Amino acid sequence: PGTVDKKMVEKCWKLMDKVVRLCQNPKLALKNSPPYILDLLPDTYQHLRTILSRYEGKMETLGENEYFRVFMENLMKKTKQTISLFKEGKERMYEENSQPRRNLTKLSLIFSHMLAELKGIFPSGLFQGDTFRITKADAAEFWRKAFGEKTIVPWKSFRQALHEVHPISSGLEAMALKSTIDLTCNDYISVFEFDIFTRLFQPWSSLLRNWNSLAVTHPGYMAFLTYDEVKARLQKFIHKPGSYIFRLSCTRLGQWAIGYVTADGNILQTIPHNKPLFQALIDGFREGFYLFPDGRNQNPDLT
Amino acid sequence: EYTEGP
Ligand code: NA
Repeated sequence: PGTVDKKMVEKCWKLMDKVVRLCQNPKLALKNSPPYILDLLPDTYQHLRTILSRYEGKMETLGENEYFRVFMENLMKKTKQTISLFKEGKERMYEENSQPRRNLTKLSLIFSHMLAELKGIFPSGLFQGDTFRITKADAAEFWRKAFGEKTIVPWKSFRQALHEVHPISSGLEAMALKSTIDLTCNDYISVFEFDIFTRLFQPWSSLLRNWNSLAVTHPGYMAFLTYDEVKARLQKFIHKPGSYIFRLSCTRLGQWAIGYVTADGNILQTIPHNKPLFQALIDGFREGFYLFPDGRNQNPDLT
Repeated sequence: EYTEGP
């Protein structure tokens, strides 16, 4: 992970520009719904402008900062990978269900996760990663004891530390845990990604049992899916009320979004409040709304 | 748009 000089940031901006131009293509018919890459990249630029302006006379400080060096490398990588996607996919980028178009939607989500992370570590343009407040007290002491005040750790280090408190049963389960928590897809775990993961899969005391029941063995769960993709996916079940899927909210990171088909032909999405996801799924089953995960006749039991 | 839980 290299040192960041102003000249590098101007180089990401030129590429981010290149992506915007590609994504302004009328053939894509991109909707405005979150995550919206034509807003996310201008807003990332603007927040990078803000960080830079708070470190006039202190660039040597900013460029040595580890989180920021990793962030900018991943931003170069992701931007370049988006430009390559357009090059290699060509007219398949405009075919609604094509794999290349799906890859663009997942990148759109990753760009959204990167911005939220960048704003959580640099609110107001100054680094505050070493004072980041983890949300679950439980989870908070785990990170302090293992990593002190570090903002970002390599996946391997995170994995080994977690294993000592919450044993991971296998290599394959470890790589599925990775795919879940590593929202920015950069093989590091930030304290912000750790806060998100432990909010979603609380209580910490049964962390990995929760994540196994809700994501690993649950056909309802949908990794890296957007609001629109959830609506389109449930469309094939419009005539099967009680069909439902659930995922991470893009705009409210740390909270769950449940999509379901109603008896009167609506596809609605809801974010549960003052109620863990477990309980909302159990009650939804009892009350008739959440019956058929991904349209399947059989529903996990969560008692 | 997110709506209230059922
Ligand atoms: Na990450």
